[PDB]
Amino acid sequence: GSVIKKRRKRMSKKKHRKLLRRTRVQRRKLG
Amino acid sequence: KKNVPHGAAHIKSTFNNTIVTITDPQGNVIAWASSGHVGFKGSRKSTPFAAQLAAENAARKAQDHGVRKVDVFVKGPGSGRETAIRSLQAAGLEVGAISDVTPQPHNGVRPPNRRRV
Amino acid sequence: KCVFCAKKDQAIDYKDTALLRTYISERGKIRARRVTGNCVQHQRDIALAVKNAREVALLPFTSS
Amino acid sequence: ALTAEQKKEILRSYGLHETDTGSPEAQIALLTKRIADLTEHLKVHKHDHHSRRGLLLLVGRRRRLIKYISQIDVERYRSLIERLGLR
Amino acid sequence: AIRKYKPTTPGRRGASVSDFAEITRSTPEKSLVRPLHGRGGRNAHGRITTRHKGGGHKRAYRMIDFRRNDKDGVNAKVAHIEYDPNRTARIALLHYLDGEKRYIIAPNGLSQGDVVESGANADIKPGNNLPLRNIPAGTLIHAVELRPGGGAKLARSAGSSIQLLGKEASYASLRMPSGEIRRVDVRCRATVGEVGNAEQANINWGKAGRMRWKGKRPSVRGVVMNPVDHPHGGGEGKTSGGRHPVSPWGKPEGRTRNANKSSNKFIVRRRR
Amino acid sequence: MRPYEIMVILDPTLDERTVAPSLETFLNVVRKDGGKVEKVDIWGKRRLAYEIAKHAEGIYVVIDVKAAPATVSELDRQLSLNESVLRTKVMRTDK
RNA sequence: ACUGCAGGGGAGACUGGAAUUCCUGGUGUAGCGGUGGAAUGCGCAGAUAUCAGGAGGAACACCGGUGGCGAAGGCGGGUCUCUGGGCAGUAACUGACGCUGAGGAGCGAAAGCGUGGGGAGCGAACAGGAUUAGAUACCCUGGUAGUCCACGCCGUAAACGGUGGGUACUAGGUGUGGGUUUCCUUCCUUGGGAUCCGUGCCGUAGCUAACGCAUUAAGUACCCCGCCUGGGGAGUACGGCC
Ligand SMILES: [Mg+2]
Ligand SMILES: [Mg+2]
Ligand SMILES: [Mg+2]
Ligand SMILES: [Mg+2]
Ligand SMILES: [Mg+2]
Ligand SMILES: [Mg+2]
Ligand SMILES: [Mg+2]
Ligand SMILES: [Mg+2]
Ligand SMILES: [Mg+2]
Ligand SMILES: [Mg+2]
Ligand SMILES: [Mg+2]
Ligand SMILES: [Mg+2]
Ligand SMILES: [Mg+2]
Ligand SMILES: [Mg+2]
Ligand SMILES: [Mg+2]
Ligand SMILES: [Mg+2]
Ligand SMILES: [Mg+2]
Ligand SMILES: [Mg+2]
Ligand SMILES: [Mg+2]
Ligand SMILES: [Mg+2]
Ligand SMILES: [Mg+2]
Ligand SMILES: [Mg+2]
Ligand SMILES: [Mg+2]
Ligand SMILES: [Mg+2]
Ligand SMILES: [Mg+2]
Ligand SMILES: [Mg+2]
Ligand SMILES: [Mg+2]
Ligand SMILES: [Mg+2]
Ligand SMILES: [Mg+2]
Ligand SMILES: [Mg+2]
Ligand SMILES: [Mg+2]
Ligand SMILES: [Mg+2]
Ligand SMILES: [Mg+2]
Ligand SMILES: [Mg+2]
Ligand SMILES: [Zn+2]
Repeated sequence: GSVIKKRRKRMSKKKHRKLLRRTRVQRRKLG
Repeated sequence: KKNVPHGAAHIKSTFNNTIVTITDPQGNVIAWASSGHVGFKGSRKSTPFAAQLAAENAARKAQDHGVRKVDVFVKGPGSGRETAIRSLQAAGLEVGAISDVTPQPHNGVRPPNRRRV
Repeated sequence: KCVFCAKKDQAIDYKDTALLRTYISERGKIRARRVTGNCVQHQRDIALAVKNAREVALLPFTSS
Repeated sequence: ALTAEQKKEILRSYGLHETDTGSPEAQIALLTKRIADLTEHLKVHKHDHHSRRGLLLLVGRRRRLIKYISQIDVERYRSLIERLGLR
Repeated sequence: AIRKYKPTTPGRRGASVSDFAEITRSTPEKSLVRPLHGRGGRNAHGRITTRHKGGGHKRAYRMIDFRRNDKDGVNAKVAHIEYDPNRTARIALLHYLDGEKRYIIAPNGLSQGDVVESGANADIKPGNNLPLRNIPAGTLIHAVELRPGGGAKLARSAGSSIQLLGKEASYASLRMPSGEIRRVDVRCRATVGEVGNAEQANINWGKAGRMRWKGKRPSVRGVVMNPVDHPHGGGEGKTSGGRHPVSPWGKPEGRTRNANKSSNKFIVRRRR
Repeated sequence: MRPYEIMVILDPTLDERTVAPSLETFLNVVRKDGGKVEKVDIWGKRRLAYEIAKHAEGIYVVIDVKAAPATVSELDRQLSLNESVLRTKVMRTDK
C-alpha cells in the first residue's frame, strides 16, 4: 500500500494549491 | 433516362451504419439506399440485417436505372461488410471485382481521446 | 543468409527499382527483417531506397 | 571538420618535433581550432544545444590541459598563451 | 530590429523604435524627391473630410517606381536602402546599368549592392519584377498591380505579401494579406518577395506627442460628445451611447462595400 | 567539390531531341565555377507511379555532377524553378 | 594522432505522400451522426455518401524491434548543408595531465507565461444533451486556450532502473547491436573460436527483512559527492533568492 503515502502528500499539496488560488490577490499579494 | 450497364458499389460500413452507393465507373452516384433509408433507427442500423436490407434496396434501385454488372469498393470496420456484398449478389448484380478502400492514415490527424467507458 | 552480406559491392540505390521490387509487398508495404532475412544496416539501406524511390515516383506510395 | 591536411598545418606550427601530436601544446592548438570553428557553427544555428555541449566539453578539456602545462613549465605556458590568445 | 528605450521618462516607459539597421545614406536622392505639404485632412473645399490629421513632421516625397515597365532586360544594382517617411516600408535606390536612378519598395533580402532584374526572363529573386505569367504559383510576391500597366497597388506596406495561388487560363488567383482571394490579369506584374521592414508593426509609440509627430491628431470618442455633435452623445454620467454603435454621421456598423461593385467577378472569397 | 547524383523528372510534353541543350543551358552555370559533370544520362519517357503535377508520364534524367555544395544548390534551385521539371532529387554518392 | 565503423545525436533550409477538415463544382436523395440506449447536433435551402479539383495545418503508416543514438530530458517521411558524441584497430605521440566535486553554471518532458505568426485534427475551460437522488463527472454534440512555429521565460515530472559518478575483481548459459582478429578459405558458411564496447533474459557464489539483485550487482573493496535520522504539522509558515 505504498500509494497511500502518495495520496496523503497529494491531498496536502492539493489543499495548499487551493489556498494559494483562493489567495493570489491582495488577500495574499499585499502580504 | 440515364442508362449505364456497368457500375461501382461503394460500401461504407461504420460501427453505427452502412451506406451503399451505386455509381458509374466514372464515379457519379445513381442509387444510394442506406441503412436508415431502409426502416431502421438508432443502434439497429449497425446490424448486419440492416446492412443486407440497405444493400438489397440499393441494388434494386440501381437495377431500375439499368446496372447488371457492379464492382465493389468496401471500406469501414463494420459488421455489414459481407452481408452487404452477398445482398448485392443475390439482388441481381454481378459482383465483378472486389477491393478494399478503407483509408489508412500515414499517422496524420491526431485521433480523438479514448472513451473512458 | 542476408543477401547483401553474402554478395558484395552491390550498392543499394533507389535507381535499382527492379531490385527494389522485392522487399516491397504487393500492397506497397516495406517488408520486415523477419521476412526478408536481412540485417539491420541493409534493412535501413533498403528502407531508405524504397522511400526515395517513392518520392521520385519510381515506386508507388499506395498501390493494390 | 579538421581534415588531416588541415590539422597538419598547425601540427607543424604548434607541435614540437615533426611527429609530436599529443603534447600539451598540440592539444591546445587543435582544441582551440575546433572551438573557433564550432563557435562559428554556433553563431549560425543559435539553438544547436547538443553541439554547444560538445563545445563546452572541448572547453573544459582545454582548460585542464592549460592548467597542466602551466604547472609543468611556465615559459612554454607563456609562449603558447601569447601565440594562441588567452583572456 | 526593434530597439526599446529605457524607462528614463514616463513618455518613453514602454516606447520602442526601429533601430534603422537596414538603412544606409540617411539622405534621399535629390533628383528623385518632390515637395509635399500637409493637408490637415482637408479636401479642395477647405473642409475636414478625414478627421484626425494635421501637424506632423514636414515630409518630402520620393518617387517610387510602382510601374517597373520600361526597363525589362536592363539590370539594376541596389545602391542604397533608405528611410522613407511616406510609407512604412523602406525604399531601395537602384542604379540601372543604363544610368537611370530609381526608387522601389525594399523587400526582405535586398541588401545594398545586389542585382535586380526585370521582365519575363528575370530570376525569381526578391526585388525582381516579372509578370504573374512568369511568376510560378505559390511564391510570395508584393507590389502587384490590379490592371496591366496600372502600377503596383497590392501588398506594398511593410511585411505585406501576396502568395500566387494559381494561374488557370488568363487570370492569376492570389491571396491578399487581408486573407482575401482575388483574381487579377496574368499580365499584371509583381515583384517577387515579401515587403521588408516587417517588424515595424511591433513599434510601441510611447507618448501622444510621437503620434502627433507622425501627423495623427487627437480623436474624441462619440460618447463624450453632445447629442448635437454625435449620435452617441448625451447622457448624464457616462453612457455606452444610447443606441447601437454608429459613425458620427449615423451610419450603422456593417458592410460598406458596394454589393454590386464591378470587381465582385474577380473577388473569389472575401477576407475572414 | 563533392560528388552529387541528381535525378530530374521533366515534363513528357517536350521532345527527346531538345532535352540535351535545355540541360546544357543549366549545367553551364555549374561549369562556370569549377564544377564538372560526368554523365548526363537521359532515360527518356517513363511512366511514373503516382500522378505528379497533372502528368502521369515523366522524362528521367540522371546528372552526376562533381561540384561545390553552393553550386549544386544553385542548380537545384534553377531547375526546380523552371517550368520544364516536375521533380528533383539530389543525393551524394560519396560517404 | 591515424585508419576504419554504426547510429531516429543536434541545428538550418527545401521538399514528399497517405489521411482528417474546409471550399468550389459533378452526381444523387432523406437521411446522417452518435450511444449501453438515446438526445443535443448536422440535412432536406440539398446533408451523409461518391467523383474531380483546390486551400491549409499537424503527424510522419509499412521500415519499426525486445533495436539504435543522446549526459539526462529526449530523437525517425525524404534530400542537402553545418555539426556533437561514441566504438574498434595501429602503437605514431604526451607522459598521471586522472576521479569526484561543496558552492556555481549549463541543459532540462509536459503543462504554463510573454510577443508575433499559424490553427487541420484534437481539446482543459465553457455550453447543450444524456445518465443520475444529485452529476459541477465518466458517455455524446459542439468547442476556447493550448497543442504547431520563431524568439525569450519557466526549471518542474512515477525527470524511475524509484539503483550518483569512477575503478578493480568475483561461475556460467542464452539472445541481440557496433567493431577487430585466427581454423576447414574457397569446405564460402558468410558457419566455429577469441577479444573490445554496448544492450536484454536466466542463473552460481555472495548479499537481502523479504521481494529479489546477481560481471549492466542491490556481491567483494577503495575514492569523492548528494541525501536520511518516527509519522503528521510540512516541503508548509517566516525570512531571503529567482
Ligand atoms: Mg503487502
Ligand atoms: Mg550503411
Ligand atoms: Mg473656395
Ligand atoms: Mg481616426
Ligand atoms: Mg460633456
Ligand atoms: Mg458645434
Ligand atoms: Mg442625433
Ligand atoms: Mg455622457
Ligand atoms: Mg449613470
Ligand atoms: Mg542527425
Ligand atoms: Mg488530399
Ligand atoms: Mg476551415
Ligand atoms: Mg456539394
Ligand atoms: Mg463531399
Ligand atoms: Mg617520453
Ligand atoms: Mg551542486
Ligand atoms: Mg535551460
Ligand atoms: Mg510546451
Ligand atoms: Mg505561447
Ligand atoms: Mg492565461
Ligand atoms: Mg498568440
Ligand atoms: Mg468532450
Ligand atoms: Mg455538461
Ligand atoms: Mg526551427
Ligand atoms: Mg522534485
Ligand atoms: Mg522518462
Ligand atoms: Mg528522487
Ligand atoms: Mg558504484
Ligand atoms: Mg555485455
Ligand atoms: Mg537473476
Ligand atoms: Mg539492500
Ligand atoms: Mg517528527
Ligand atoms: Mg514553498
Ligand atoms: Mg516568502
Ligand atoms: Zn546484410
